Amino acid sequence: TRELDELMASLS
Amino acid sequence: TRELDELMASLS
Amino acid sequence: NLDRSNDKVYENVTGLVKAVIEMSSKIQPAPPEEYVPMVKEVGLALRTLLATVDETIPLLPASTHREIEMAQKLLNSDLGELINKMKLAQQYVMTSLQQEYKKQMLTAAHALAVDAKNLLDVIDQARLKMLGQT
Amino acid sequence: NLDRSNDKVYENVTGLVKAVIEMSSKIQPAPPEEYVPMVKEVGLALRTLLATVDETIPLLPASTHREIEMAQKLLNSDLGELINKMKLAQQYVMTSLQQEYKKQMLTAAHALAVDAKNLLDVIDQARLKMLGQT
Repeated sequence: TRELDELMASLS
Repeated sequence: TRELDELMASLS
Repeated sequence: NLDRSNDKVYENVTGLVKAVIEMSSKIQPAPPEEYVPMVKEVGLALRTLLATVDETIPLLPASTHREIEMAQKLLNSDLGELINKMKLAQQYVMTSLQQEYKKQMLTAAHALAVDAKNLLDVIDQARLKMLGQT
Repeated sequence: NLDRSNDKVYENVTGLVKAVIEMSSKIQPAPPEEYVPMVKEVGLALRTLLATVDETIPLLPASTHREIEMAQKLLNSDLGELINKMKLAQQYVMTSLQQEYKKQMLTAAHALAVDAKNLLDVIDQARLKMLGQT
């Protein structure tokens, strides 16, 4: 979920 | 080169 | 004519072109007509997620089935809204209204990713309950 | 905590999120700061192409070595120009000049893909000569 959060953080 | 031309045609 | 099966030059040139095209599609905004396939992809990936969840529900405590069932319904709903705004945006292509319809599109899409992540969270918490965490 | 090795729910949610993100990056223009990595990718793929070509030259008629050597030099040049316009564009981020610098970027990138395709064409014609076509 750290890699999934790199993504969730990409949408700001 | 038909698939490469789908691409070359993508840049118009 | 030529067989490209192990034609590395042809492979490396396709790769350089693909990279120039990801770069340009990302720097640039897409022609409304070019985002139906994109929304189609989103639809597929959601349909697959919902199928998988459908097959996981039975192994998790009944105490949780409904919260998950609601998170599923909301995802289908968000795809609802996203398809809407997409059609509106194709409609107003080239007009002064096109921009506001991309933005309502990104908002709908973004809401779907946030609600998909929430679906993981409910399901992990149900997984942590069956597995028996302290 | 949780092991995601065969966690299909986690896999399918990462996929739905990734698809929402390709869709949004493609609908939207990228923040100048987010295109260094993109230009970096273009650079790598070209560096790989040029290496491969370097190792193919010796097997093709000397009659063609120079035309190919020139097509290689031009590709390096186009990456030259593309890196230039990229730096200019980061420089003018948020100003009235930012737009014109994206466009000179796309033009440089596009010129590179066209000249990469021309490189394939010279090399295929040299391949057709060694193989002995009529």
